[PDB]
Amino acid sequence: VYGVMAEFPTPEALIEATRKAKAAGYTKMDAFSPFPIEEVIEEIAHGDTGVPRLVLLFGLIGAASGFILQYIGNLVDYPLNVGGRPLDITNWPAMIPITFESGILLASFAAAIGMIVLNGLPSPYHPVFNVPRFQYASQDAFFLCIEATDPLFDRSRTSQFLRSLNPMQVSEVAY
Amino acid sequence: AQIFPRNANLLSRLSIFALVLLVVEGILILGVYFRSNYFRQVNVAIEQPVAFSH
Amino acid sequence: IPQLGQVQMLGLAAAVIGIGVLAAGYFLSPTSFFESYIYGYYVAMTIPLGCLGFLMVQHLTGGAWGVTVRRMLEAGAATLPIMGLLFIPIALGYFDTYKALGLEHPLYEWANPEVVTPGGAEFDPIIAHKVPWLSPLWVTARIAIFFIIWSALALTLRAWSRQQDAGGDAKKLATRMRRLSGIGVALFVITVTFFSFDVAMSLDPHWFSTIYGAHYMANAGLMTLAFLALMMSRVRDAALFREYVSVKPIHDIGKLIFAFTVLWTYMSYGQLVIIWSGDVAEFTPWYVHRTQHGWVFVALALMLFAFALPFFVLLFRGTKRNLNTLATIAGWIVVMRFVDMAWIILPEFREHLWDIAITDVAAPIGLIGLVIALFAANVQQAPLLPLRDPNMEQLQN
Amino acid sequence: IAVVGKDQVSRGREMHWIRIDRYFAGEDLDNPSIYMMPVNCMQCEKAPCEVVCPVAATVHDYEGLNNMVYNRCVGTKYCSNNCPYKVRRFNFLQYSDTTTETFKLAFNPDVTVRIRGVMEKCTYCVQRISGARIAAKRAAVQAGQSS
Amino acid sequence: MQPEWSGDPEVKPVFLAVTLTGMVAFLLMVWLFAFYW
Amino acid sequence: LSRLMIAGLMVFLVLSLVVLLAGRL
Amino acid sequence: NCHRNPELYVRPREEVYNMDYVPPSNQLEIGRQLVAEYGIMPPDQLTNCYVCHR
Amino acid sequence: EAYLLPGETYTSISAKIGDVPLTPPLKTPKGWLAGFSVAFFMLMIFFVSVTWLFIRGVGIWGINIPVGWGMDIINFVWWIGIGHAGTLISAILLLLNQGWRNSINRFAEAMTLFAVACAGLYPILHLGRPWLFYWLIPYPNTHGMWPQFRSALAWDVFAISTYATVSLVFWLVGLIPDFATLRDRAKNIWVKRLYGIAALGWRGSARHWHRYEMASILLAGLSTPLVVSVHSIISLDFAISQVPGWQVTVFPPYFVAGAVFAGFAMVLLLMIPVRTFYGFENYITLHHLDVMAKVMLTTGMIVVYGYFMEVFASLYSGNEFEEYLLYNRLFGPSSWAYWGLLFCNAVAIQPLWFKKVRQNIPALLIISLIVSVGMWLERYVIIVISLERDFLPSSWDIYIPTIWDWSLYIGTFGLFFTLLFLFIRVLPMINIFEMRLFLYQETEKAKQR
Ligand SMILES: CCCCCCCCCCCCCCC(=O)OC(COC(=O)CCCCCCCCCCCC(C)C)COC(=O)CCCCCCCCCCCC(C)C
Ligand SMILES: CCCCCCCCCCCCCCC(=O)OC[C@H](COP(=O)(O)OCCN)OC(=O)CCCCCCCCCCCCCC
Ligand SMILES: CCCCCCCCCCCCCCCC(=O)OC[C@H](COP(=O)(O)OCCN)OC(=O)CCCCCCCCCCCCC
Ligand code: HEC
Ligand code: HEC
Ligand code: SF4
Ligand code: F3S
Repeated sequence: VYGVMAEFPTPEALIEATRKAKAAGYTKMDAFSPFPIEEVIEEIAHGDTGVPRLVLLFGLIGAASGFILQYIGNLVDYPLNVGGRPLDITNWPAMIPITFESGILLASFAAAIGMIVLNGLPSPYHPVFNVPRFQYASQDAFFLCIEATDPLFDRSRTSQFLRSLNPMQVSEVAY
Repeated sequence: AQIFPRNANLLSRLSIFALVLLVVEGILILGVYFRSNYFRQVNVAIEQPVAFSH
Repeated sequence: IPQLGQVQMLGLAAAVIGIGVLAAGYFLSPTSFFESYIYGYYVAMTIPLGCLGFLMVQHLTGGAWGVTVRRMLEAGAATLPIMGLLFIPIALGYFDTYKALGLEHPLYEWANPEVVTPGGAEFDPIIAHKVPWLSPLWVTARIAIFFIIWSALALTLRAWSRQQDAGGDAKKLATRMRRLSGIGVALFVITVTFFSFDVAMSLDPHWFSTIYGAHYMANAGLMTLAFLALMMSRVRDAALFREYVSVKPIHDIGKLIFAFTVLWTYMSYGQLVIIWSGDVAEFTPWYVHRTQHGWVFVALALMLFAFALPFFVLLFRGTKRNLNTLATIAGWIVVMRFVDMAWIILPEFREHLWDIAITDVAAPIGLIGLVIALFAANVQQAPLLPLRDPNMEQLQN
Repeated sequence: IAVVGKDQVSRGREMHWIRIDRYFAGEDLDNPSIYMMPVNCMQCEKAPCEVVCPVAATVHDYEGLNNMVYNRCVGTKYCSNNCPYKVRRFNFLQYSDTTTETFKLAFNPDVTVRIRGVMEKCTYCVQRISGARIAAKRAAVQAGQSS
Repeated sequence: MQPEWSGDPEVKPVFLAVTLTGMVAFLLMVWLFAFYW
Repeated sequence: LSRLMIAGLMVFLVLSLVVLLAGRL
Repeated sequence: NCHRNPELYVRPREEVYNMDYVPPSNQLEIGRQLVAEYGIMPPDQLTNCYVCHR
Repeated sequence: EAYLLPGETYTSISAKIGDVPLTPPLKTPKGWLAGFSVAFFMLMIFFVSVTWLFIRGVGIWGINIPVGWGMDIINFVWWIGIGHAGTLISAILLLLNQGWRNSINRFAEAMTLFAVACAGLYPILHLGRPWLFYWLIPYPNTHGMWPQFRSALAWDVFAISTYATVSLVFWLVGLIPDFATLRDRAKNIWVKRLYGIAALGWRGSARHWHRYEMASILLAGLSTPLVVSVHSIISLDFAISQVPGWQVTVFPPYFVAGAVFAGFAMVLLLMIPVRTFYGFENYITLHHLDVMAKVMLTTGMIVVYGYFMEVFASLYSGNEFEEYLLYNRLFGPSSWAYWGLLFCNAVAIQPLWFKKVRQNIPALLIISLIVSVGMWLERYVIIVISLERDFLPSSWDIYIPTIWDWSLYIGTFGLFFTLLFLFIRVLPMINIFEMRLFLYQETEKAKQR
């Protein structure tokens, strides 16, 4: 009930099927490949990924936090004359490295966690993997699944449209 | 679905949440222990050899 | 090509106007003209030296960007022999041509006899200690040797590329250029570092910086990359730049400009923190001169406009992919490079920000106009994007 | 200050806040002129040792005295490297005597007995300065002068 | 590209829960390290 | 699920308050 | 805390007098006046390391 | 020469690399057992050394009053510099779109993680009061005290900690697709669900790959400034000090170039045995070894340029201290380090210029070992020789290392190799994806000729 799986043999066949799809209006579909095809990707996944905005936001937040931390710690909370160095904003040298490191650290964590979260990655269980041959999908097997979310999705017609292409095995992936 | 039950999704998310809560709780317990009255011997009437009363 | 001729004409006009105002300044004061000329030569030299360095680096590491700008880099590198002739007036200043042409004292402190001779009226010992290395005959010989090495590498590489069009380009010629480039990159780095030390660091013999010269190479690289982006917008329509080009080379050059801007900032900050944190009297004066009498404002402007504004603007996929936006940033970076070098060279002589003469502005515009005119004359000698190249496949991806 | 053994002195670990140096510099060198110079912490207004200290164990004072706090020191040894006069001595091993009752009686109460892993340097006899400052303040308040 | 979870009743609730957890943690930490003494 | 997250947060809050009270007992 | 802000704790002598002394409502003004009168040094000096540690 | 030998299939790449891990425990090759036993014995030496260091103190080393920083800092810098090459391969080559990073990014990045793990112990071990390491880190305390933040050891704490976390997260993100292949081929219910939780139900698909590729590019972009900054900060501590040899402006870039140069020698030394022992000759070609040797030669020349700049600075200035620094380097009691340094990193790299020497596998191994020794000697020259003699002649003494710092050095080697052996036993040495993607890219290139 979740969708219909194509199980195409070669990435060129998957690309051709995806190109023949999206022309009949069959939106809300995905393709499963061992590696990024970069031709299937831009066909069905086109737009802003959303990671860079989080990366920029958290990197700037981290840099500002590091600078404010150094300022409050050593020029406001406890003012300590060390080597005659200034206690003002003219102490901006020897304050850059911590700012840079904090910015890089928070930007990297934002990138990684945002990639994991936006993909809804922590899903050990999925309606997929119910397909008998999806076990070999990470080792040389390519698939095309049209979700039930598609406005024009009916089990019989979707299966017949998939058979209009030549697939090794058309399956009905359920919940 | 191949090797995991349906509730594994919720279990994994709750495990991450509980791990973060446990780390925060451990930090809190350490801080409280090191700022406790028993550790620093505050408000504890130490018994004296001769029982002098101010 | 008509756009290229228009660029050549504009460069020629900038050159004649700049030389003419420089000549008027010379008549009022010869000393002011010579000090301005040293700064003008140092800023102008960056485009040819940068073009040679990028050409050799691209031969060593094949890239789509390298194939796209290879002919333009060759034309800029080819102007190096004429640049050597331009060094001759600076040589006259530090030789016995002083006491003539109106110069009260020699252009360089080491050149002055009293400072380097025992029993001299000033007799500064540190300058006297370096007298054999810092002497007019030795300085001229080393700069001339560097010019011969630069001219031979640039002319030989250009000749092999022209030969590539005629025949035997599948492995022959391309391998030969790659081999000459590999030995050349080591020679280029050593020659440029010593050229920077002799021309600029020797203005004040009391101060020396090991990182100096590497910073000039980063400054030269940013100036040439910004110049390449400005030229590419002008030659975007040229037929060979129509069926053989894509957004990918423009995007790669934009990423390189961003990397060079951050690299230059890192080298400048690294020198500042080491000198500031290690408060030794020997290295403190250079920073003191550049933070006094209004020089601090120029340093703040470089920190904000030269580094933060480009870094934020080029932090986006767009504004590097788009040629027009890359050109507007590239023109701004070139203006900032002129300000950065003025801050590096002018405080040695002016001593005050308001003391800057019209000649100081005139010499860089006039010399760089000559450079642009020669570059546009050379680039029309041969077709762009050499069709016969085993790397032409990177442009077709 | 602790007494290190001959083996520790052989390894150049002797702990002396004040040292006298003989330079023996003269023509001939078979009949040289002996020069004796006493060397102790210079209490530099701008101190390189303070700038390189990560935990801020060494910081300056309102009067101008360099302050070395043994409790704060984590033992990094960066400060000794950046001291030009090399007047800083580190407790590499437990030099102080803890098992001898007579030596314990000898130790002065005003100055702390340092443990292993802390740096030591001349403190301009801070205990004497602190006692004088406390006494002067006490006398001023009793008089009411606040001088 | 929409997030995978876009169009879900649970999205606002989970975001809210995460924010509330965070605020509670922050206040408690702040109290212990600043005001408990 | 939000309900389980809130329940865990409440349990953690109760534990933290008990620990805080134990310190000043 | 008190070496830095001594105007919230300073009293008009009589410190050994039975500690039945209660600080007045206008403790801030009296504390500032007593700090000025007794000549208590500012936090620039009272927070130095060799004040406590030696 | 090509970076991929022909005759490869997506199934073959999954089977070949997949077979190394997932082999039954009783079927472990004997060479692995021998190497792991040697590494474990050196780890026991490490444990004994650390225990006696904690019991007795930092006084068991050869450090003294003038030379407060001995072989501990030298080994710290050496280990932290080993990890630059793998970070370069993982990030800079990803940005540069170079196609030889696919077969060697996993092993090199694992080397970076393990080298950072080894080098992170030295800041705590050399500390003199090692249990008070947390004082450098900002932390809520009843004292109200703060780290100085103007010293370079405070910067070191932020650089190393950020470097370790970013390298670990980037390595784990790369492993997530590989874990998915392993769980599918595990063939045991308990072996599955261990790779599967790590995989996080990867279910590789479009709209997961698009975000994954963008995140990898962003992480690679952030890492390149990070690694340069880490080594520059590990150079700033010497540069910030007023010691004559230590305060050199060219230190930050020169140190970065030295780290890549030392790391590439270590990667060549360890990668060649792994390539020969398993059937990885197709994945790692002679062209990979030749290009890596050229990168090592390029960074070695920058190190030689750094030497030339230092010598020119010594001769240029009229300071007595720079001149005596040069004299002590050349004709001092520790001149052996300088002469060995000049031999190892200048004379040995000159054969690399010739193509035949780079092609020869034995020649590369001998040069890589000489470079690794020479880099250690360079750190020794920079630190110990400069510290030995200073402004005041009366405070001059010689540094003589003891046996315990050597014991720590071999112990760190043993820990490093133990971690490598467990990595190669449990996880795949070569990225399974990005290698079949490389095959896809190569086949497409053939179609467009
Ligand atoms: C003296 C201090 C030096 C500071 C160095 C600063 C430069 C390092 C920047 C990191 C890479 C960002 C790439 C963004 C990206 O992925 O761009 C894509 C296009 O994608 C987008 O449209 C936007 C992506 C979001 C970017 C947000 C980044 C967060 C903000 C940065 C916070 C920094 C910290 C310090 C607070 C295409 O662009 C690329 O990927 C090109 C990458 C080029 C690598 C540049 C290498 C830097 C070299 C200089 C480093 C010097 C040393 C001293 C650190
Ligand atoms: C090691 C530390 C510092 C690195 C400094 C340089 C910054 C590197 C990051 C910027 C990357 C720019 C974007 C990518 C690009 O345009 O280059 C890719 C280029 C072409 O690759 P194709 O697309 O054609 O694919 C071919 C294979 N399919 O690849 C290259 O050839 C690399 C370009 C040359 C790199 C120039 C850097 C030189 C570093 C100079 C250091 C000077 C030090 C002075 C002290
Ligand atoms: C101001 C002007 C600019 C001057 C710049 C001077 C400094 C330039 C240094 C460049 C060093 C390059 C070393 C040579 C690397 C090499 O051999 O290239 C190999 C490759 C891959 O290409 P392929 O497959 O072999 O063949 C291409 C033709 N088909 O190209 C590369 O550049 C990537 C290799 C890795 C780069 C190593 C250099 C990194 C230097 C870091 C140290 C920087 C010090 C600050
Ligand atoms: C000058 C900036 C300093 C520094 C570097 C330190 N202090 Fe103090 N200190 C004081 C008191 C009463 C204590 C005891 C705290 C307790 O018992 O809980 C301390 C303790 C410290 C420590 C802790 C040492 C340890 O091993 O735990 C440290 C690191 C420390 N101090 C550093 C009292 C004072 C002062 C009273 C006026 C002031 C001033 C200082 N200390 C100043 C400093
Ligand atoms: C408020 C009730 C205080 C508490 C809590 C502590 N101290 Fe204090 N201290 C206080 C005053 C009003 C003064 C007088 C300052 C002056 O300049 O006259 C002091 C002074 C000291 C001093 C002497 C200062 C000097 O310059 O020598 C010392 C050594 C001192 N205080 C120590 C000290 C310690 C160790 C404390 C914690 C146990 C402490 N004081 C608390 C007021 C208060
Ligand atoms: S320890 Fe050395 S550097 Fe520090 S104040 Fe004393 S003499 Fe100066
Ligand atoms: S660097 Fe600082 S940590 Fe101690 S040994 Fe020196 S005072």
